[PDB]
Amino acid sequence: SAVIGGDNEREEEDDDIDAVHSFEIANESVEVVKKRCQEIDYPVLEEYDFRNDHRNPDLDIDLKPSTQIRPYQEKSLSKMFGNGRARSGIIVLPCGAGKTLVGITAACTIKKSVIVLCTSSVSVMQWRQQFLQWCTLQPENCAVFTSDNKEMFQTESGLVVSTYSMVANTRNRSHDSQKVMDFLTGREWGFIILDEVHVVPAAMFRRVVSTIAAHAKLGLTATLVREDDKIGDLNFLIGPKLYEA
DNA sequence: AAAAAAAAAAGGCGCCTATAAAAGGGGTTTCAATGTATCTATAACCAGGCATAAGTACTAAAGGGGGTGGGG
Repeated sequence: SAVIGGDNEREEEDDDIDAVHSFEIANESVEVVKKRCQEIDYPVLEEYDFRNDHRNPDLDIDLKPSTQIRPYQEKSLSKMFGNGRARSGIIVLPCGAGKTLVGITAACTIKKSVIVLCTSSVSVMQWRQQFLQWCTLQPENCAVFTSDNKEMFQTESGLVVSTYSMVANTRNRSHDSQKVMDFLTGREWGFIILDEVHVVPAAMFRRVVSTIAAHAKLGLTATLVREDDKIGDLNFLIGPKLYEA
């Protein structure tokens, strides 16, 4: 019959298509970590029919802010555009560079429910303000999902902003990872933005990505490489540096 | 009994009241509205005392990752 997919606890069950992913011996079903949901894009451009039981995106309005981009910023964005993950991957730029502008552009371009993963709450507030262009921070179009408050909303530069996570009963999206597709989490959001992606390689934080169906992934950072060389894992989950300056 | 001083009283003198009508000047004495220093009720002033709200630093906690040294 028609192809179908569904999300189960940070994994994607698959039916009617052997080609798309990998088969599970234990239970005859194609199963994959949530991160490899993107192969579904194969059906998209193709306009191949499938049923998407897996993704539960928060409803997202088609954003149309106007974001001006200097030339280098456009170049990086375009590199990112090629795969929006393999090509998006991570963008490395100096602090002055205006990576956030690129992020904003991707969010506008993508216009899907988005999750931003940041280290601190302050950065979260900062991002939240920028998100205002799509709809002001006061606007519903922006939300914050953390221990303090849990709001699950759509698109923006990232409609949802959350932190990497901490250790506690309640924490950031890492804790939440099964619950809602983010850079961190399960099946709510299509785009995952990692501000300061270098943090992501933490053994725990990395799960945020794996557990995520979110096809598009962007990591922003001044310095990609880690002393630990943990940075290597990013390519699979997030992507490798498609652009650097 | 007498002389003496002190007292009340008389008679006389002068001026007052009410009557009258009608030509120019200067006097003192009392009373009018419009103002200083001091008073009143008001309005407004400081400094000092107590209660509520905002910001502080403080201690307070738990959660973890990474690197170096020692032992097998």
